[PDB]
Amino acid sequence: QALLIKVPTEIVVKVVDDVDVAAPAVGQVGKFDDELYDEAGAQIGTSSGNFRIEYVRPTDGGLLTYYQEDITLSDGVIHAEGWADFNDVRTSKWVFYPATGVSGRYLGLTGFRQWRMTGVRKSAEARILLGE
Amino acid sequence: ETRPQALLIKVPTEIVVKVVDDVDVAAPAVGQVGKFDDELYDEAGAQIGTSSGNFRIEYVRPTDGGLLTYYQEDITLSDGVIHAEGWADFNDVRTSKWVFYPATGVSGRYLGLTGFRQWRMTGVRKSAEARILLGE
Ligand SMILES: C=C1OC(=O)C(C(=O)[C@H](C)C[C@H](C)C(=O)/C=C\CCCCC)=C1OC
Ligand SMILES: C=C1OC(=O)C(C(=O)[C@H](C)C[C@H](C)C(=O)/C=C\CCCCC)=C1OC
Repeated sequence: QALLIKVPTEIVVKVVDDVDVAAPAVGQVGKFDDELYDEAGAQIGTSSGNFRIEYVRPTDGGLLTYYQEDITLSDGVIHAEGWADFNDVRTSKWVFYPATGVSGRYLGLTGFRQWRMTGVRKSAEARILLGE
Repeated sequence: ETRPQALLIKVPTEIVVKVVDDVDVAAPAVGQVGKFDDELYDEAGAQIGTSSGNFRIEYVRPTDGGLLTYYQEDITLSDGVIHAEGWADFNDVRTSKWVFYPATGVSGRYLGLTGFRQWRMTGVRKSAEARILLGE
């Protein structure tokens, strides 16, 4: 009924970007490819995605970025896309956005992709929380 | 099950029992607000809780003209309280699409759980469908 996939290690195996991490700006973009590891560190899949910093939120100066990604797990695909504050990304805080099970065991399931950067341009901790 | 890792609460009928608002649903604008009181029902038509909440339309997103709206509510289920708050696009609210924002268990069964509150309007100023999805 409800499923939690905890991913303590997510590795960024390639990223192409013109993001200035110390000073991000609207218009900056990234395309990335990740590998995902379970709680005892075997491979559970890959993600491929991109993002774009889109606007400055006037309430807090947030640098609102749109992410879109396909997470190919070993027992089904999951699509995730939505908004994140890049000021949270770069200060190692958690972000999240909707995820939709696209096939396999994940057919029918919807919920949320969560992650926090543990290593600039290199690693993240992630969760995938799903229900039916 | 003891100490589930993940937990889904399905709310197929959420009735808005009381709403006070100055929102023009046909042409919404920044500064408009509502306060709402809801009753939550399971698949069997039993009442599982209530919600007390408010919202404010805060800003216009330059991307798409989205009307970004900040929600906040206290959801009292019969077995504990969940707080939830965050951003939703009022264009989605009014065209009956799903919206969501973070949720945090505050007491009872939900203490120490976090996840998301999600809902879709099924009738403006009348009713919605909803899900609370939590993890530990
Ligand atoms: C899922 C990721 O969301 C990210 O933002 C990110 C990145 O690494 C960017 C592609 C590079 C950019 C310069 C950056 O933000 C760097 C640090 C974040 C590290 C990982 C965060 C998940 C992602 O993975 C590639
Ligand atoms: C879960 C709800 O979150 C809402 O925003 C809402 C409402 O009904 C508003 C309080 C009134 C506003 C004028 C409106 O848009 C009315 C309907 C929205 C969708 C229908 C119910 C979700 C909620 O329930 C009270």
